[PDB]
Amino acid sequence: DDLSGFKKIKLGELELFILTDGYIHEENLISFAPRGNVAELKTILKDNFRADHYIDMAINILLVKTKEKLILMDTGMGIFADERTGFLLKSLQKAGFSAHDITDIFLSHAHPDHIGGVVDKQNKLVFPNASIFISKIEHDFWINASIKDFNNSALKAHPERLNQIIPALQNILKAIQPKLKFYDLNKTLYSHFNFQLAPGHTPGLTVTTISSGNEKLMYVADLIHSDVILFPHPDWGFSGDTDLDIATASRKKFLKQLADTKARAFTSHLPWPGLGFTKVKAPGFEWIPESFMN
Ligand SMILES: CCCCCC(=O)N[C@@H](CCO)C(=O)O
Ligand SMILES: [Zn+2]
Ligand SMILES: [Zn+2]
Repeated sequence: DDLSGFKKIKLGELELFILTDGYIHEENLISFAPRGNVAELKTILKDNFRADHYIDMAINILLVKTKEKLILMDTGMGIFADERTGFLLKSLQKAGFSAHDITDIFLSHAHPDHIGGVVDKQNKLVFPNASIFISKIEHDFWINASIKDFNNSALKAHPERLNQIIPALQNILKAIQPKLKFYDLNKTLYSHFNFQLAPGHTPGLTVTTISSGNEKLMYVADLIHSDVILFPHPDWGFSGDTDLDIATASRKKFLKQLADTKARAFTSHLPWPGLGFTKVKAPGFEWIPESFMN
């Protein structure tokens, strides 16, 4: 029952470690893709030799070691964990690190499966030496969030879970205020990191490019939640998108860019280790997972 694990890669002179928090087992395929066709969805799963009665979403986290810094990109379910999640720290330890080694956390967005790990059940910081970065748009959205904000979300069907989650997120944002930093979209951070917004999934979802010399890796976080469904059908959307239309536009924008530039991406929820390339297959895309020897 040990779902912890890691994979070391190199990006130029940088050492990167892919970590897992575990996974999400989603059995509601009707709601998975709000603008999709569930019959067609299930057929796509079967055609790729996947189970057709659930989708498993990974929780892949990126650890970047630079000469001066140790950066964690997202933190998993943490205080929201169930039996299948909350394995980040075990994975970090397997990779050879501990929580106090982390100098900076970059939050792609404030959803529970990304921000849950920044605090423990005593509401103390899990990574006591770490600055925690978030986009100001993302931070301010959740501070001010209310039901009307989800008018173009499938989530509006579910007020029960919104009234549970939103206060919890606000409380986490309150707790991390002493370490809280906001991304600067105009500057390179720590020589290797550049940030841009990809709104829709949440209003301030942030996509991070890691660069070393001419080598680049783009962490697209929750831009897309299924390799075999939402690449060919980006307009089918995802249950957790705050605004389905805006999320679809961001999804098409960055997938198109990855394809056009033949650039490698790292993803939060695609199958392990979440690394791969994107091709245009009009009017959609295809994910080509990276191949490894171990
Ligand atoms: C108040 C927002 C709650 C939605 C959280 C969410 O969609 N989390 C996961 C999906 C978990 O089902 C994700 O976006 O990847
Ligand atoms: Zn999310
Ligand atoms: Zn997520």
